[PDB]
Amino acid sequence: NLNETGRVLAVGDGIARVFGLNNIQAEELVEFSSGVKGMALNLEPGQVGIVLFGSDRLVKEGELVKRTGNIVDVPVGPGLLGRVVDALGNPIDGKGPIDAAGRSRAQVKAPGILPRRSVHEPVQTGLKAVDALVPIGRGQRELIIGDRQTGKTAVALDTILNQKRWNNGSDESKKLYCVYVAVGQKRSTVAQLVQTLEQHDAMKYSIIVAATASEAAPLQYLAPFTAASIGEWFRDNGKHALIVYDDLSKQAVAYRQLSLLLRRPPGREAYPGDVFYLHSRLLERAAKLSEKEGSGSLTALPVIETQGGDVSAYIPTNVISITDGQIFLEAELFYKGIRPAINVGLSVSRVGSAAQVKALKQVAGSLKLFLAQYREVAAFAQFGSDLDASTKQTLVRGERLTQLLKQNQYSPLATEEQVPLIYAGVNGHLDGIELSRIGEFESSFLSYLKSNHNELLTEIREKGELSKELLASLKSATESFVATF
Amino acid sequence: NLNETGRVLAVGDGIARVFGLNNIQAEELVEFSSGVKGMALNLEPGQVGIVLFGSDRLVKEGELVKRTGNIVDVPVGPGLLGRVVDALGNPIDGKGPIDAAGRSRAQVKAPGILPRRSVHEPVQTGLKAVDALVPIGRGQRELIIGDRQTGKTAVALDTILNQKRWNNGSDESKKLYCVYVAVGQKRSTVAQLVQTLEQHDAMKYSIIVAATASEAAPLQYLAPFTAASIGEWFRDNGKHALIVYDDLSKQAVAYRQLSLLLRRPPGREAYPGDVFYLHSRLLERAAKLSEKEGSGSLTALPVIETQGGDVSAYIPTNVISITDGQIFLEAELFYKGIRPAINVGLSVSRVGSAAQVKALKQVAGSLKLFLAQYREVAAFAQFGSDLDASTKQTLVRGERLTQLLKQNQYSPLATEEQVPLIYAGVNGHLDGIELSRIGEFESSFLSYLKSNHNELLTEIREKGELSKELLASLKSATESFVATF
Amino acid sequence: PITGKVTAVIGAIVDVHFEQSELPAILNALEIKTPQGKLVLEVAQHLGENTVRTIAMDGTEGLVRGEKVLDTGGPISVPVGRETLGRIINVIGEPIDERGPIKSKLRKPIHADPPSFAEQSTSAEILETGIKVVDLLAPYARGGKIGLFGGAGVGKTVFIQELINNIAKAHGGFSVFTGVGERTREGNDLYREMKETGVINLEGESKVALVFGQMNEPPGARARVALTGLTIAEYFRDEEGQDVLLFIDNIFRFTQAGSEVSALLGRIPSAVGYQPTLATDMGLLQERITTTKKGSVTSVQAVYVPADDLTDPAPATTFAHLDATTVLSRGISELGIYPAVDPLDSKSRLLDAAVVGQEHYDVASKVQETLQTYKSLQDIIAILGMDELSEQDKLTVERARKIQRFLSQPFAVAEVFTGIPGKLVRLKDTVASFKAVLEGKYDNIPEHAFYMVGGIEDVVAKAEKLAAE
Ligand SMILES: CCC[C@H](O)[C@@H](C)C(=O)NC/C=C\C[C@@H](C)[C@@H](O)[C@H](C)[C@@H]1C/C=C\C[C@H](C)[C@H](O)Cc2cc(OC)cc(O)c2C(=O)O1
Ligand SMILES: CCC[C@H](O)[C@@H](C)C(=O)NC/C=C\C[C@@H](C)[C@@H](O)[C@H](C)[C@@H]1C/C=C\C[C@H](C)[C@H](O)Cc2cc(OC)cc(O)c2C(=O)O1
Ligand SMILES: Nc1ncnc2c1ncn2[C@@H]1O[C@H](COP(=O)(O)OP(=O)(O)OP(=O)(O)O)[C@@H](O)[C@H]1O
Ligand SMILES: Nc1ncnc2c1ncn2[C@@H]1O[C@H](COP(=O)(O)OP(=O)(O)OP(=O)(O)O)[C@@H](O)[C@H]1O
Ligand SMILES: Nc1ncnc2c1ncn2[C@@H]1O[C@H](COP(=O)(O)OP(=O)(O)OP(=O)(O)O)[C@@H](O)[C@H]1O
Ligand SMILES: [Mg+2]
Ligand SMILES: [Mg+2]
Ligand SMILES: [Mg+2]
Repeated sequence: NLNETGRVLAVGDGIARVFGLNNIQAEELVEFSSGVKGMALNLEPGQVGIVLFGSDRLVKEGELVKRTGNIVDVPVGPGLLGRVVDALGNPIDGKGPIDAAGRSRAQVKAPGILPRRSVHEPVQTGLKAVDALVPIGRGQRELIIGDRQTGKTAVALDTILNQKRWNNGSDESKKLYCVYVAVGQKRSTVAQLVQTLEQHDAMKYSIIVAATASEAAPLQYLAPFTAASIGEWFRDNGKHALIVYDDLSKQAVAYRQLSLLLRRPPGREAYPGDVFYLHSRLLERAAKLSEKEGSGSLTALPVIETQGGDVSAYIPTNVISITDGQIFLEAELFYKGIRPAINVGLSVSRVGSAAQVKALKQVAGSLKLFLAQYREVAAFAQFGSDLDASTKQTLVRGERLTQLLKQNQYSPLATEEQVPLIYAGVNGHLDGIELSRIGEFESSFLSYLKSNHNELLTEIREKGELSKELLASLKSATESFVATF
Repeated sequence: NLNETGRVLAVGDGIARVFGLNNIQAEELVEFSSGVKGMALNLEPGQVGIVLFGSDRLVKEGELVKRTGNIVDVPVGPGLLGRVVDALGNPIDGKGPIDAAGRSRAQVKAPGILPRRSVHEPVQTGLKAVDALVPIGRGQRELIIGDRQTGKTAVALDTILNQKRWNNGSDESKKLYCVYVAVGQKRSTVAQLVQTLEQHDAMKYSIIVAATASEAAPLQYLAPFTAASIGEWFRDNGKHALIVYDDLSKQAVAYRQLSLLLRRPPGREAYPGDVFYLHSRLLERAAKLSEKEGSGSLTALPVIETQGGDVSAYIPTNVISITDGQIFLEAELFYKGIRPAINVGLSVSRVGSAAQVKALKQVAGSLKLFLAQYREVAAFAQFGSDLDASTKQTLVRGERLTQLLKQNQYSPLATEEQVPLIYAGVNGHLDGIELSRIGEFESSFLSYLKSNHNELLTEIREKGELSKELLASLKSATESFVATF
Repeated sequence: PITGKVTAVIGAIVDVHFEQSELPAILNALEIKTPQGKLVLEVAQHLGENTVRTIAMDGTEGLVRGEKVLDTGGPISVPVGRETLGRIINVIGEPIDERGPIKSKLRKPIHADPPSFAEQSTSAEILETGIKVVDLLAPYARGGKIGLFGGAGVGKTVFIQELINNIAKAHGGFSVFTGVGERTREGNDLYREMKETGVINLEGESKVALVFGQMNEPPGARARVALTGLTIAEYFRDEEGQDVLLFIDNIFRFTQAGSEVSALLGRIPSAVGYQPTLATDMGLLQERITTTKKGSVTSVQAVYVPADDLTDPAPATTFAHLDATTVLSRGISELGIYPAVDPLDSKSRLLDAAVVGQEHYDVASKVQETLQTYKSLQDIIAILGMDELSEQDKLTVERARKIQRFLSQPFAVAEVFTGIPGKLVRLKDTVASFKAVLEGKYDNIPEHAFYMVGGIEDVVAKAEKLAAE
């Protein structure tokens, strides 16, 4: 029965040619007698072309191959929470087998124009710079882009760690479940990230999908799609998920390799011509659904490595043309010790301003533009020219605000704690505080507010909004503290 | 009988396809019925691909091909001394047949890690700048690298000419037989070089291998390997040989031609990826053997042309990464009339410092570092006003030494003659001499020193080293001459 | 035994027809018997028609179609453990010293999967090198990966030999040196230096195992030899439980050899003619080098950079894998600043105030900002000279020149080229010296006193010598 089985004619470079499998579907999964799995990419009049997820070395000419009947798919459901999986959803944490709500195809078509909704509710990162200047909403696709070691993963991980505030509550409309995808990362790096998420108890609501550089290029190509299908299970049920792809550029490299092994000619920068379609059909799967579709959401945070900060390069500009905005992380700011080093000029959220917390919008106001103006002024003032009138004043406040935006890793702030900080900074109360003490100001002021004005912080938290009386009370608290500080 | 003979199927781009030759060895040599020869490069179940050592015009489809029965090999032995041969070792001087001790494969593996020894005895070039600043040991590989017309061949030819002061003696361990390989040079240039050697009587101990600009690229590629096999007979029989590869850039160009006509994928600068393997498997064959292996040695001097002086180009950086140092000849110096134009900063001998003549090591001292410092001091001091005494003495001493290192073509000095000159320059006794009279000093001082103090020169030659008494008497001789001069 | 006839021969590539139901698996080793010794072929592909395609670990000259190949039944397998110490091994595990068989109890396949997800471990121990520019600006991690990047001749082998002298006999466990596609002369000189220093004793215990496949070797051997060295290092890490330091002289030669065989295989090339699978090839090699819970493995890897082009796919692929990278620049070496380390392009994971301490992080950051300011000025300075600068710029540039000149250091292995004897400078002494320089405390000292000296006390001594002269 060569309808349901076939024989390997040839195999090498992780590609095998199979005779038979006459009934096989395109993109079906096959299993080899040696036990490796492979995906049927090419159906041809006398042969099938299978790409191998495991190593070829076990496969031999004349191996029996059998077809699963399933398009390449992965287990999905809540039973993956707290698990580390390979690109095919096999557990690699060494715990027991996974329990799944079902299986979902890796390649599924994104929800169209009708089922989607505008982005209107926040992904609270707890990063002062993100939540104030480039707010992200649930269902947004905000790119994270920058050079290596500029803090991209730290931004994503602090975002995941913040969700511990809500994921312990009952209100599953607020709970945000997280997926993280390692593509081409060292096993060392992803194991250390798992150990960090374990330290912060974040694993109990997180899922990690890992295709490390040891893994075959088909696995590194596939891993983002199956991670997206896992996040989509939450979206489609009506829950909210966040998905981080800690390098799409490494997926694009793996897909370039796979395309060359398929003998497909390269295009621009030697990437295959459909390297855009690879990322776009991935990222279009992040969406906010309408109430008829159950209100669920999937939020994406793709990561891109720039070379020398060159955002004009082909893959950076491709992903920028998909991602509803970007957070740009600047090496000059990072190595100057301004961490998280978010460049306030080049970072913009195209849709999350509708989803920003209202109290934080009220207190932040023009701050996003003001910091860019400050950065231009500082770039001229470093020439040592005369700084008279507003130039002096804008240099003072812009320095203190910049000193107010830097933040310690793995210490995301509650929004009720960002609101008084951004209020005190924007209204210039920090103009009297010397620049070395601004971190002390944050630590003691939140200690004062949390000790003496907890009523204000609870009302800010529960309402998400300032009344004129609540804003006046926050003014009196800030003025009193700065008077004492 | 298709076992030992075959039929040409196709002919083009220097490649003939042959049916039969079932028993042919890979890289065996074949003879076509027209009497042209070819190497069998690749073997296939149906056919053999053969690289013609000649014009495609000499081979036609349907012609008979015969095995020669042996891998591409060259005659070797002392009977080649005084002869000019093609890349296959056929005589082209027309002086008659070659006399050979045997035949040796063109491709043969370089001696391994254990049969080698460190280089510990000099190749005395008789060039003041080389013997003083960048000494070459027997068994070294020293790259000569230059722009066009900068003196590369003159440096190698003067090295070859200097040997006749030992190659006419009885002491077979001091003799150094020479091999010179002309690759892509004009036949007229080679014939004039042979005339130059023969009128200086340097031919009686020299062998010249020629694959000139018209000769097919497979012959130009092969010619360095067969010249290496000729030098290896001396290396392996306990004699010393020097091999000059008078352009390895032209061998690389011939190998690029051959590889691209084979439809090999082009790499950087369209050279094939294994162009490094082409040069390294060549230059690894120059070695100094241990006393168990008979102490013999083969020294190599490859030669390279850098377009626009770019030492960062692909082939230059490849050969720099293979050889044990380089002599860099600067076009600016050569056109300023500083000849042989050795740049003292960019040239370095990475292993031959242990092989320098100890008397030269004693009298040169830090001379290389001093001349490198002098060049950078003179660079600013060309415009810099108000030079200090330190910079003034640096300029005086460096101009004296620069004039002292100039040397006329075909005029290599003995080390007994180099030592007094370098002593006089380094100790600053020239500082009072007028900058134009230094050439007058050089010839007149040696003439005095030969006539009056011959004992010192003979003692330097016989011992190779200066005792404190010989330094004192050479100081007396120098100071009395400068007192007269 | 499974035997097959040679049917095609193309450089290093040999096709073998096995004429029977069972073929050798991929990565199996096959043997041909040869007028001298044997040729080893490693299987790379199944072509169909019972024909496998294989890569040759030695020269294929003299092979005949129809010549007989025999499957050994497993991959290339190399001797492992303490019996490999003090001895020199080729890519196929044979001794290439004269000292007879290696006679180890175990032999282990050179192809293996990396450590599992549960076996990973990671350190933040700084490895003190004694090299000022490294110890200050890119401190190496013990148990981490270090790469040295440079074009031809810029100093990376001298750097590796200085590291071997300073670290390797201070390190408590074993060492492994793999030479991939570098000079056979450099290997013989290393073997002699190891015997003279005593890291090898031919009549005693030895701390280092040597694996060589030099630039005279075919591309198959230069490709696989790194896996033999790594398999020995992995055996010491896992089976002995030892802390290993693995040196790999010129890992680029492994990658380039992968391109050469790939060109004969007939794959469509990536980038400037490199193989596809360049990234996964590097991942499979480079992931095995990790430290694990069983034992630490430090490794120092030199990386040649063709035409000095750091954009070349092989350097750019390697940069992703390394915990510390040292970039050696031809321009810096031409200024005579040895060891030629670019202070700004060299970076480390361990340059973190939580790891180096806040004082060291501050000194390194102020040095980096000073040198980056100087680099920003250097073209204005080139056109107009230093006189157009501001007084703040003139001071910053003078101090940047002093600092970069002070990052030079005489290595003990290279005193033949410098005359000055070698110096080791302690990490604490380095940080105190550069902080005192940043304070401007020595702005009156001439730049020459900073050049090529072993710390600030030597700067003061040299400045005194210059002022007396
Ligand atoms: C990864 C690469 C990214 C890529 O390089 C980039 C082009 C991209 O892709 N996206 C950025 C998209 C939106 C951000 C802008 C809307 C805006 O938020 C910022 C602050 C800009 C910053 C520019 C100058 C500051 C100056 C003081 C200005 O004059 C400030 C300013 C004042 C003003 O008056 C009310 C109105 C303005 O729009 C601006 C202004 O544009 O500033
Ligand atoms: C075609 C490729 C070129 C390639 O770019 C180059 C790197 C290469 O391939 N080979 C040259 C490698 C080593 C040779 C050196 C040991 C040494 O001979 C020379 C003169 C260097 C020249 C540099 C600056 C001069 C300056 C006065 C310095 O300050 C002089 C100096 C002083 C000193 O004090 C003891 C120590 C030193 O090492 C130096 C020094 O480096 O000078
Ligand atoms: N806010 C911060 N404060 C202090 N250190 C930080 C901060 N953000 C990041 N870092 C540190 O910066 C270094 C690099 O940042 P991170 O770990 O996020 O890597 P990355 O930018 O994702 O880089 P890569 O390309 O290597 O994955 C790490 O040491 C991280 O600890
Ligand atoms: N020491 C010297 N003194 C005077 N003239 C010299 C000296 N060395 C070389 N020349 C002359 O300079 C020119 C260089 O000739 P040479 O054969 O050395 O060239 P080359 O550098 O090998 O270049 P090419 O092969 O491209 O012609 C010739 O005119 C030679 O006569
Ligand atoms: N720290 C140093 N001190 C003194 N001289 C040095 C130093 N580093 C390099 N050099 C000099 O520069 C050259 C370095 O040669 P080396 O073999 O170390 O280079 P490499 O980068 O390994 O080159 P290759 O590509 O040929 O393998 C030699 O001339 C050596 O004298
Ligand atoms: Mg990261
Ligand atoms: Mg010439
Ligand atoms: Mg080297």
